[PDB]
Amino acid sequence: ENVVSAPMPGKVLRVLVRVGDRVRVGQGLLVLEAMKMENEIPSPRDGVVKRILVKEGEAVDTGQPLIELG
Repeated sequence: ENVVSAPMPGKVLRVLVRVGDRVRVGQGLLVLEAMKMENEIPSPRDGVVKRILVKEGEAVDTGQPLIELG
């Protein structure tokens, strides 16, 4: 069980998972608007989504917890 944090500042455009979802390493967890780019933030490992820490439309800062895996 670990925490996925924002790699840079940006706005959450969409959360691609729901609590309880099984995720694969490298699979997209959410999309972050930043570096004039749309960046798909991956899961660092296979696992289950335990908690979603941000909402779509919300601004986040570097290092901010976004998803907690079980």
